[PDB]
Amino acid sequence: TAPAGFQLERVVILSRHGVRAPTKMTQTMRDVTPHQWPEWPVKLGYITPRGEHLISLMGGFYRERFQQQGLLPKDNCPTPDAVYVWADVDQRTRKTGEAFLAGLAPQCDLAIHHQQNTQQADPLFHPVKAGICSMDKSQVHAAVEKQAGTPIETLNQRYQASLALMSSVLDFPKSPYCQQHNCDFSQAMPSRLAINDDGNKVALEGAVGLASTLAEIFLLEHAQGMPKVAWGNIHTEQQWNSLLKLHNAQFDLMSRTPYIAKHNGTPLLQTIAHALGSNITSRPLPDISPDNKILFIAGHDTNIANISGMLGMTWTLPGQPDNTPPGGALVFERWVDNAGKPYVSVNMVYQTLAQLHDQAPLTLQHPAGSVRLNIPGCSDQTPDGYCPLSTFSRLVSHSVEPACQLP
Repeated sequence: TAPAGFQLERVVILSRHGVRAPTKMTQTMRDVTPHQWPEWPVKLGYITPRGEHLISLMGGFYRERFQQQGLLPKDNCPTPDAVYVWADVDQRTRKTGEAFLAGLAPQCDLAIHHQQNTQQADPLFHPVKAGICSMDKSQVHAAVEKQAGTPIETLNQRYQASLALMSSVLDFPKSPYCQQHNCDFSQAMPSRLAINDDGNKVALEGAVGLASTLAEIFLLEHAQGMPKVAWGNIHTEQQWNSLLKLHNAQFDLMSRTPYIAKHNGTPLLQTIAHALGSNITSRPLPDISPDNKILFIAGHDTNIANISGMLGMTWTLPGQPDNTPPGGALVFERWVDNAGKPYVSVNMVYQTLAQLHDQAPLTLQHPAGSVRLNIPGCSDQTPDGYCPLSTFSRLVSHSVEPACQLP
């Protein structure tokens, strides 16, 4: 528990959506294995009912935690002013918002907020897609190469054992892809950085990008509790970790790389900071009370990775091979000590892979996972993890791209 006299005043939760069906199932994805991909019970890209339940289990945890620390009421529904949800436009994030409220405040008549037009990107989450700002294609190449520490064309050489493992789990040698190109998974698909003319769309092509997607899909199959996960081929924790290493690397390159991170993460970073009490300007969330205690932002793994890259936070998650798992969230807390001095603390809160698979109840006695995070740039951050707000404010204002602020 926190230091003597310390009081939790305000929380900002940046959460990934819950377990979802694969966003897409391409021809390449089908061709790299002779096995058939399992059918999901929802449309591609939608949160599953189980994904919603899992999220509500996390909302239950947050309720108990925020009651303990004095921020929410014991028993009683919270006032509507106390809790606010802003979700991205997608079905998966809106339903994540809704499921959070059902767990945080069961049978309370609360509702989420989101952009009015859901058929257009919300610039808070995707400023680049929404046309707020754009990147330079050449600077993207250099930044990504800098982040990998090596030419991207050689990336697969950093991940030979992981790729080989993905190859056996797929039975890639006996796949259609290989009867159409006659076979090694790494050699067949060298890494490359591809960017469109606009510099508005960037992707890692080749084996590490493809395997990142596949590995996440296997993790989601497990979290969904599907009868067969990767066709029975993942047996050990070591194999999970080795598969998901591809996915975390892909995210580091495509979303943590600071040049990319700041173009995509600036609006959220500014919004978070402002909710925490920074004197920095930010586009207001509609209908939010000055008296708001809990701001829950329902977004994506790319958002968390963006914020991570901007603030330089890294972590690994005990029992959870995905660094940005379904329902995992960055939880920013505003604390004041007894002299009234405000600090920021940041945790990565998540469900372990076993908590997802077992749909485990999350309570103070049987909690969600949680990792206390260092902010390297905050040189006056205390050993117990508090970052003075005045320092946190400066840090943010130096990390943002001014061209990507929401005007």
